[PDB]
Amino acid sequence: KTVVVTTILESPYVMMKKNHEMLEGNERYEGYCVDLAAEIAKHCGFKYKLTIVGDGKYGARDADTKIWNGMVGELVYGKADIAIAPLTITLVREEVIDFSKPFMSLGISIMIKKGTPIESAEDLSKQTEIAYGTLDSGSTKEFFRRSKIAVFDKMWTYMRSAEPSVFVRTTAEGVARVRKSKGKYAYLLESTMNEYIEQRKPCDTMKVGGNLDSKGYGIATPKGSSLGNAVNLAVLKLNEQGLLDKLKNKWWYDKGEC
Amino acid sequence: TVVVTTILESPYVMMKKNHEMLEGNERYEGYCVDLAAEIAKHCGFKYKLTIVGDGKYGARDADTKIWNGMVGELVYGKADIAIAPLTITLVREEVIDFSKPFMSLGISIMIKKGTPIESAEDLSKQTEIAYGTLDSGSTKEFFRRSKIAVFDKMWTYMRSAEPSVFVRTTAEGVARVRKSKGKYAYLLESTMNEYIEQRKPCDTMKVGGNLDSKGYGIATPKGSSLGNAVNLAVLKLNEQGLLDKLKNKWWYDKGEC
Ligand SMILES: CC(C)S(=O)(=O)N[C@H]1COC[C@H]1Oc1ccc(-c2ccc(C#N)s2)cc1
Ligand SMILES: N[C@@H](CCC(=O)O)C(=O)O
Ligand SMILES: N[C@@H](CCC(=O)O)C(=O)O
Ligand SMILES: [Zn+2]
Ligand SMILES: [Zn+2]
Ligand SMILES: [Zn+2]
Repeated sequence: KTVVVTTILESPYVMMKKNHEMLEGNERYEGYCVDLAAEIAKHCGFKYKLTIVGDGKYGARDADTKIWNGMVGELVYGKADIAIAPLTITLVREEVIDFSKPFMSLGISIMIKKGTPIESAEDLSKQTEIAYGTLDSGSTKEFFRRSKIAVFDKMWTYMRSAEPSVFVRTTAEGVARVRKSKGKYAYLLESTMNEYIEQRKPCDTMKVGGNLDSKGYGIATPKGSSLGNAVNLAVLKLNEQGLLDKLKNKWWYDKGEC
Repeated sequence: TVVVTTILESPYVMMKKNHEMLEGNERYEGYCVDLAAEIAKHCGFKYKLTIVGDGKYGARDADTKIWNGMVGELVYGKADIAIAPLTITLVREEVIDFSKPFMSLGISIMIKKGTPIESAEDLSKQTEIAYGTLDSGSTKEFFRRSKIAVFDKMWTYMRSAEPSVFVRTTAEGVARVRKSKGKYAYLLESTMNEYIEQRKPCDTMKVGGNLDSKGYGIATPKGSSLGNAVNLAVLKLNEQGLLDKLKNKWWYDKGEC
């Protein structure tokens, strides 16, 4: 049968082609995860359908209703067979879905508007003039929520009670907030997305300091799915054959504008 | 009692200065010694650290198809788990299970300071400076299997080089760089390279970018019940910042250069 692939509109992972309206099915999209999905399916020998996650979310469990939203929810509730997206491997998610070995490394990082007097998470935590936040329903927000590290707990105490909200609905909203806030907003996001934006016009943002953590994106499947084993072996093969390195260069650096 | 196979490789597992008056697990120290203690505490098991008998990581003999090293100890039922700088590879994942990686690394170049080499391309385009890798390891297999022009050229040279450019242990490779007056460069994992760069006599250096990007995983026999719990422990330890704390403790807080 045709494998239902859940994914998310996040640059440069998955984007609508400029002429998408004249195209059909998988042909409407382009990006790192579109190329990776095609390679995994070809190596595993399956037909697939890319579907954009209905709620536009990565995946979090609602504290009250206990329902998973986002791509994680699409896998948990049987709406999709596999997630091929910049989906972070986390302990809470691994308890409900399976992940392949990581296909890409990343860490939480700081995005500033160029010229902002901030060099680290410690600098953000020790001041009040520059506001800062994260994506409202992903792994970055959960990292701060759960952190027992002094600087990060201090950052979370501030973010959770900041008014108006420092949290954003999408990466693009966070980026637009940095760009329009004249250096008064810094955005906390994954190093991969931060490095991509730093290489795009208007070239007015920058990644500053080291990463706050070290983790990876994994291809996700429903718990105990038969696809899990084959997909993990495909990620290992593609890494060893240099495909993953070739795709990162194609989507980040080969088409850099700065 | 869980039998843990591991390897004497700095700063992962090392005999303590006073090992002779110490017994069992207490004889050893290092990143993987601290990691084994953390995993066992979180998973609730007793364990015995045992050093791999042949001193190898693990490769399959082309003729007999027999696995050696820590991989072989798991395959043949001699050990329950491997907690070591054991590279996750496709050929190994076909015979043993690996947790998600607990540490990242790439193949890198070690030179004696002042050696006129900046990259793998520089090594491949000359003959004055010899270069090699560790035997029965994933670095050697990377060059053996590579279809990338520079790396295939490097392998063609290394496989036929006389005298041999390959070494039995990392320490032998490091000692060869140090004694060869800049005429030998060693190809090894960035983790081991960065550790040696921070140790006396401070005469080596990591040069250029990494040739690949991969990780070390905790390994168990295929279908072992321990695999699931150990993978969850690695994810928890990463999230708590314990993996970062151990890397800092063993590499940079213990810096001599
Ligand atoms: C054999 C490979 C498929 S792999 O599983 O090693 N993944 C590689 C594919 O691209 C790059 C690398 O991704 C990684 C992504 C994340 C990590 C980390 C784990 C724990 C950390 C800490 N603290 S950082 C390692 C490797
Ligand atoms: N990759 C993240 C989304 C982005 C973020 O949280 O910064 C996730 O899987 O939740
Ligand atoms: N970590 C490697 C050994 C070192 C090397 O090959 O450079 C392995 O697991 O085989
Ligand atoms: Zn392919
Ligand atoms: Zn602990
Ligand atoms: Zn033989």
